[PDB]
Amino acid sequence: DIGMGVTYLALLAAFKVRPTFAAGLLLR
Repeated sequence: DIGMGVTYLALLAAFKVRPTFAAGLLLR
C-alpha cells in the first residue's frame, strides 16, 4: 500500500495504548 509500514508500526504498535494504563499503572 501507499504506506503499509506506517500502519504495521502505528496501527500495530502505537495502537497498544489501552493496556498502557495497567501496564504502567505502577508509575505515579
